[PDB]
Amino acid sequence: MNTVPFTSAPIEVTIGIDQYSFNVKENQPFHGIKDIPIGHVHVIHFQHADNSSMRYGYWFDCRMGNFYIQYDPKDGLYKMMEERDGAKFENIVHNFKERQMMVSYPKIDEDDTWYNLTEFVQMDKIRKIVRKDENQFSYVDSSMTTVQENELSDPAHSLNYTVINFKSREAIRPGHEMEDFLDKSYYLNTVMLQGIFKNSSNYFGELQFAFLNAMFFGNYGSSLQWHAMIELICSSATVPKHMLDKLDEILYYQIKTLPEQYSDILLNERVWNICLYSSFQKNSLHNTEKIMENKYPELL
Amino acid sequence: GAMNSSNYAELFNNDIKLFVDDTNVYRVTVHKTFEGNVATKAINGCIFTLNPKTGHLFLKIIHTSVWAGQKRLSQLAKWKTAEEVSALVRSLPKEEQPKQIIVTRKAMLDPLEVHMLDFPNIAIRPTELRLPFSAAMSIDKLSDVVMKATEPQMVLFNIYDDWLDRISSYTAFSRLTLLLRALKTNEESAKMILLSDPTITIKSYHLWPSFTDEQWITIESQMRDLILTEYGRKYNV
Ligand SMILES: O=C(O)C1(c2ccc(Cl)cc2)CCC1
Repeated sequence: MNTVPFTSAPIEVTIGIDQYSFNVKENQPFHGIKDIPIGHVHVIHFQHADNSSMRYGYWFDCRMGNFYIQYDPKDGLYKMMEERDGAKFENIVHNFKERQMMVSYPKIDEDDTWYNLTEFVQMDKIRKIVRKDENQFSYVDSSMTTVQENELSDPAHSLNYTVINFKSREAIRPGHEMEDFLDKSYYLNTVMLQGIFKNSSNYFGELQFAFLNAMFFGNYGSSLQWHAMIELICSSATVPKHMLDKLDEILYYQIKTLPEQYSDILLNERVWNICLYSSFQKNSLHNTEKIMENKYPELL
Repeated sequence: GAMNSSNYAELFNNDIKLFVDDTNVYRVTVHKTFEGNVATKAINGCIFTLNPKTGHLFLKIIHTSVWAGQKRLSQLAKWKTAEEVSALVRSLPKEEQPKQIIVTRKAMLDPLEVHMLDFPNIAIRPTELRLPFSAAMSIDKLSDVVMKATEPQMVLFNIYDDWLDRISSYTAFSRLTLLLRALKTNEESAKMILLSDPTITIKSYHLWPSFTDEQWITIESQMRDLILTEYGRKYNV
C-alpha cells in the first residue's frame, strides 16, 4: 500500500480519491491519504469550497515515485509534487501515520469497481494524452479542451485524444463511401485498431480514461471522446467477439458508477439509443442494455 | 442547414451553385404477382442537377440495370445520386465547379458530404422551403429521353430555353418553379394551358413554347389560377 501525504489544507475543499470523496475544512489538520492500492492508476481531485469553478486533479501511479500535495497560495490550488529524497519521504509519512492525521483509502474488499473502471488504463498512455513530460503524474481539469476541439487555443494544455471523425478521409476509403460510412469496420479495425492503437487494450484504455475525466471533472471534450469510441465499435458490423464481451463489461460499470444526478449531461441520448437499439451490435451488450433500461429508461 | 426567403437573392448572385434533386432517381411501378403478392418493377430514373443562375440542367439518367442484384434500393439511390454528383463536379473544370450544392432533401446531406470529402470548400446545405423539382418528369422532352435510355447517359439542357435573353435569372427561376408547381398539382390541366394555342410552338432545341412576353404574363396568370383552384378543390374553400 502507498501514501499521498499533504503538507497542509489551508483552504476548504472537497477531496476525491478515485470514486471516494470527503470534506476538509479550512485549516483542518489533514495530512493526506494512506493505504492506496498498488497496481492501479489513481486520481486525486479537488473542488474548492469557495469556487466550484474548476474541478481539477492529478492522475498518478505510486509505483512511479513518491508524490505529495502542497497548496500553492500564488496559483491558488493544491499541487501534486514529487519528492526525490526517499529517506525524507518515508520519514514524513511515518510521522503523519503515527499522529494519525491521514484518512485511509476506504476500499471494501469485495469491491472490484476501481479495477473494473481502470482495467486498461496505463500511466504511460495517460502521459501521452496529457503532455507535461517533466512530471510523472498528469494534471486535468474541467476546462481543458481536446485536440479535436481546438481544430474546430493553447496546445500545451490540451487533451491529446485520438481524433475520430466519421466524415473524414481517414474514416472513408475512396470508392467505398457508402460501405465505410454505414459499416465502420474498416475504420475500427484497420485504421484505429491495427494502425493507431495497435491492440484493443490501448483502445479501451483511452475509452476508459475519457469516461473518467468526463465524470470526475465534467470535461466536455472527454465526454465527446468516450461517446465517439463507443459509437465506432457499435457501428462496426465486424468486431472481435472478445472486444464485444469486454466492451459490455466496461460500459456496465461506467453506467453503474455514474452519479444519477449527472446522467442528463454526461449521457448522449442519440449515441446510446443508436448503440443499444439500432446498431450492428444492438444485441451484443446485454449487461449494458439491462442496466441502462433499469436505471435510466428516460433517456430511451 | 436550411435558411429563409430573406436571401432569395443569394441564389442569383455570381457564386456558382447547383440544386440536386433525387426524387426521380429510384422509380418503381407496384403490381400484384400471380400468387397475389406485391412486387415492384423499376423503371429508368434521373438526377436533376440545376444551376439556378444559368438554367443549365445536368440530367443524369439512371438506368434500371444499376439496381440489378442490389438490396435496400431507396437507401442506395441516395448514395448513387451522391456518387454521380461528385463525378459531375470532378469532370468540370475548376473554374466551373460549384461553391455550394443545395440538396432538396435532408437525406442527401450525408451521402453527398461523404462523396465530396475531396472538395472541402464546397458547402453542402438542404432546403427547408418547398421546391417542385419532382415535376421535372412532367416535361415531355425530359421524360422522353429518360424512358428511351438503354444505358446510363448524361444529357445537358437549358431549362430556361432562351428566356435569359429577355428576363433575369430571378424571374426565370420564378417562372420555372411556377410551371413546375402547376404541373405537380394538376399535370393534365397544366399541360393544357401550355399547348392550347397551336400557333405557339416548341422549338426543337427548347422545352417550352415560344411565348411572347405578353403571352408569358397570361400563361403565368393561368398557372396561378390553376394552383389556387386545386387548392380550393383540395381543401374545399
Ligand atoms: O430558402 C430556400 O430554401 C431557397 C434557397 C436555397 C439556397 C440558397 Cl443559397 C438560398 C435560398 C429559396 C429557394 C430555395
